[PDB]
Amino acid sequence: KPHRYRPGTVALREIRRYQKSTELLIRKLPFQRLVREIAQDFKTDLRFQSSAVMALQEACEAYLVGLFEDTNLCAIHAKRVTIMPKDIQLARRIRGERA
Amino acid sequence: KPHRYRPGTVALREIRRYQKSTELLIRKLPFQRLVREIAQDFKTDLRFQSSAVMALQEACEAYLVGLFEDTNLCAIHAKRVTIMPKDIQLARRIRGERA
Amino acid sequence: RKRSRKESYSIYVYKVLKQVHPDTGISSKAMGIMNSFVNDIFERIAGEASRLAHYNKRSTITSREIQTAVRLLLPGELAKHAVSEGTKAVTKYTSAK
Amino acid sequence: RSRKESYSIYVYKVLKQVHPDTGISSKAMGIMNSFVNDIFERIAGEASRLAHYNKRSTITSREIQTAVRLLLPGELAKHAVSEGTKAVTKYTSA
Amino acid sequence: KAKTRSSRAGLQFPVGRVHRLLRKGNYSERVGAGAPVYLAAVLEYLTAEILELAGNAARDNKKTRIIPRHLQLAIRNDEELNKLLGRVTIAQGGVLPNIQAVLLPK
Amino acid sequence: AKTRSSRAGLQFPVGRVHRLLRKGNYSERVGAGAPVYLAAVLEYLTAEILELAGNAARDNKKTRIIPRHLQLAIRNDEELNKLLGRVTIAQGGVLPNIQAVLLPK
Amino acid sequence: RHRKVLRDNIQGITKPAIRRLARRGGVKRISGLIYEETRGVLKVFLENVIRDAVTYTEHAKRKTVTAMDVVYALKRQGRTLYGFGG
Amino acid sequence: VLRDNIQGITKPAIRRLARRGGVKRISGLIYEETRGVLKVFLENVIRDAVTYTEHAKRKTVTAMDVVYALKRQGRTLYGFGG
DNA sequence: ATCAATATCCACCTGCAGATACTACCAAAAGTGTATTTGGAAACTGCTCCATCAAAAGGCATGTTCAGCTGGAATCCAGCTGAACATGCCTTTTGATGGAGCAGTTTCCAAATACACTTTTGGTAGTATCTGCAGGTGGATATTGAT
DNA sequence: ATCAATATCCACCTGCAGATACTACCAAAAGTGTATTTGGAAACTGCTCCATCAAAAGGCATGTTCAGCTGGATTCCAGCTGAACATGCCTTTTGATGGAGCAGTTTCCAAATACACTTTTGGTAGTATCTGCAGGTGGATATTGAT
Ligand SMILES: [Mn+2]
Ligand SMILES: [Mn+2]
Ligand SMILES: [Mn+2]
Ligand SMILES: [Mn+2]
Ligand SMILES: [Mn+2]
Ligand SMILES: [Mn+2]
Ligand SMILES: [Mn+2]
Ligand SMILES: [Mn+2]
Ligand SMILES: [Mn+2]
Ligand SMILES: [Mn+2]
Ligand SMILES: [Mn+2]
Ligand SMILES: [Mn+2]
Ligand SMILES: [Mn+2]
Ligand SMILES: [Mn+2]
Repeated sequence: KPHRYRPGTVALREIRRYQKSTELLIRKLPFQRLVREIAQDFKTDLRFQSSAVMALQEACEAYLVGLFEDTNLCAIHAKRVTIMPKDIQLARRIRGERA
Repeated sequence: KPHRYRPGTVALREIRRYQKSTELLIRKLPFQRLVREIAQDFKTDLRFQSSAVMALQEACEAYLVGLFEDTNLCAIHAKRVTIMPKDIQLARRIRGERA
Repeated sequence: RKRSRKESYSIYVYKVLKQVHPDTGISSKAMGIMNSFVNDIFERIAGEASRLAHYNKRSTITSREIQTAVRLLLPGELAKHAVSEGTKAVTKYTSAK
Repeated sequence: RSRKESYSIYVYKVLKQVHPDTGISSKAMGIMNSFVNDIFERIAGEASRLAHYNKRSTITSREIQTAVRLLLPGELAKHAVSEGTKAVTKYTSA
Repeated sequence: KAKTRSSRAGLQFPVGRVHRLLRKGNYSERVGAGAPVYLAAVLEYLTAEILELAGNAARDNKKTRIIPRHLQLAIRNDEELNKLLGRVTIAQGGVLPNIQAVLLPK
Repeated sequence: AKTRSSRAGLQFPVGRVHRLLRKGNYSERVGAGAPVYLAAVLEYLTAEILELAGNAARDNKKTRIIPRHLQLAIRNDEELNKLLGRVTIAQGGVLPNIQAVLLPK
Repeated sequence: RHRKVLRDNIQGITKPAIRRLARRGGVKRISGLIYEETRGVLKVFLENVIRDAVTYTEHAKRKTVTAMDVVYALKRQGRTLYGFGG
Repeated sequence: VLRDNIQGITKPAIRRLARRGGVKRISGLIYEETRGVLKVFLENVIRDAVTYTEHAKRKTVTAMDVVYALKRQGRTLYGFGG
């Protein structure tokens, strides 16, 4: 009796939903901690303008979304609908990020 | 029975042979004809230094060879050993040369 | 103490906006995008003109370098329309004084 | 006529230091020339941006050094920075 | 009474400022008087082109104020602007709706 | 009269590097040490490539470095290969490399 | 005083955050190993940009990374960003 | 015979380029696909080279014209000047 | 097909963040005018090297046959991954506060540019000798593929 | 396993193209020295905004259950593409030969820089008032999935 959408229906609903909006998808405070942690390992006692953190998050999300598009094409090329580590790796190799 | 190598054996021999060498693989004069024809569509009555045509053939062969490597990775990704149009197209799309 | 002047293209972007879409506004973040865009293209054209002069042993960037830089940098139709607007502005400018 | 400057005699000088019994063909010399010109441009260009970003009108060895760090991968940068500092120290003490 | 170089060229974009930016930018030893006129005009024109398409996207979304999203739709839906800005990221621009056909249900 | 190069311990021409920085329109002013530092970096990078390329020549039983040797030296070196990742060496060819899945049996 | 030690913050890039990004990228179905793969790729990307940004900060003799430090770092890696002072 | 110039880029030559690219097996449709790709590459580079020629008020495309064009296209080439 | 559960649409609303408006103010920007300097266009010309020609010669492209083996279609199923749920943590939001450090102003000298003059050197052009290695040989042996 | 057909490799040899060593000539370039100028470090410090704290709350992460349907494995076979070989077409060679036009030199003027002075303007700041649209609600329409 309880209602269930079929597997994939909600996933497509989610694609439409996030492709329509522009808001950042990674939580703000956890992203900022990651930035501070990495920076601190390069150089202690750094401070960050808040806009510097936002510019990193905008760039990071744009990179990843763009990477997932390429990854998706690699999966589909192999006649799959499911993206795997090897799709990401082929995308990065052809991009020349690890060529 | 007369002698025959299995399909693929001679292909692998050729790979080893051309990866060993550095000579240009397109014939010079037909390449030269192609270049002058394309350039004629931008500006008529042009002349070329001989080194200009050679620089174009070096760049063009290096580009195609590099492209064939990426194309080959795309075929292998889809569990084939035969490169196809869709492999070239995927490689060029992920490189950002198109689509 | 006075915090020094930060120049931008905002009032000019805004004027051009009112020419093409008289009743359309623009947010400050969109204006930030537009300002980045103009600086970006400025530098790309100026850089290409710089190289072009240097390649030809010229010490002067004239409207001719700008024009060739525009043709190298912009795709098809944009280049055509930019070139005509550029040429028109220069001929109008010299026809005066 | 005219003169065409290149880095050929200095590349060759360095070749004899590292491999005294090794020669180099003219085509390979051309490649070395392209290499040196390319890296010159990359470093000068980055140093140029650095000075401009910081509202400075002068490119000093400090701009060349930050540029080297930005452009060269890890170990190449370390050794280049070392060689750079070494040459500026020695030049100063003379 | 003094006319601005912009008015003299028939331009909205600032010729004087563009000329000053060319000189301070160390692009060359000298800058001809036509150079910043031509450059200011090209920049103006590209600005016009983007604002035209961005205001249409705003209108298409029933908005009167252009936001970065409208700038991104305008750029990515226009083949030539997409090419010119192909390695550019527009903050808060998002992406074009686009679902690969093979992913749709049968 | 003693050259700035000899003064700095370099084979690469300091005076020329200085003149190229000025004429290049990189900035209004060039400090004295900048061409010295830059000349040193270029000499060192040149030394590193010729070292590896000479080795490549000797490994191919040759005594004269040709373009092929420069390519072998650069592509086999992780850092040089990265620095020159978007560069084409004329007459260099490619590294021997066959994907394992294409090997017989 | 000093702040608590920072560690393991890559895990703050959660599985649903990564799923959301994949959805914006048009992805319908996602293997279980994608999440750790994505974290590694993100960390490399962040490290590279932050490394260049901090290098700009230091050259300016500042102790505060600015938005322009980031913009300049993104520019030189061919990830030009509009909207933060370009 | 009256053949196009792009058709003078032969199947065996394309085969050899693929072999240097590590390719073992080739679909019959690859050859036309490659010619189209080759032509777009040449058009893109030659257009820029000729734009440098014209700017210099020359009638001769030089090696440096080609080298500058390859560089701005992100295909930097060593060995022909610059 | 019917029908039910749920998402999606759109109209309507209200709060407010953020856009707009206006005056005051001012340093820098921009323009006008005059004097002085010079980049590079223009015309002419020498000499590099590009186009074209003939003219074999053989290397290599093309067409054809035959079949090995690859790509793709079809079929099965184990279990990965998506959907839905319960639970409750920790991000978000709001606001305040100390004070790090960025940035603004002014001072001042080490190091820059600018010439003039002198010395050196890299690029050059002939001219002559030299040599690393491509390409050809033979003959050993490794590889491949048929039994 | 054997065995034959080719490919591949090693040693050696020799012609020559391209590398070397030589003298000599010379403009440009690099060094040296002096006089002048100024960029930007140092000092001081105003004032933005960054780190951090608190405190409440609900949006959203986490962890689990369940089973739909995906990916991976297997089998199969039609037909495409590799290998081999017979032709003969056209690329390659090279060597000479006009002559286009690149590039060097000289001339000289429109247009550049430099500078003094005056006017204009865009940026900031200070408050004070509109206004587009985010986000909430409710109810009608659309979509999906079971039967
Ligand atoms: Mn740490
Ligand atoms: Mn002159
Ligand atoms: Mn059969
Ligand atoms: Mn198969
Ligand atoms: Mn303090
Ligand atoms: Mn000499
Ligand atoms: Mn041999
Ligand atoms: Mn000063
Ligand atoms: Mn929980
Ligand atoms: Mn089951
Ligand atoms: Mn399936
Ligand atoms: Mn003539
Ligand atoms: Mn005003
Ligand atoms: Mn709404």
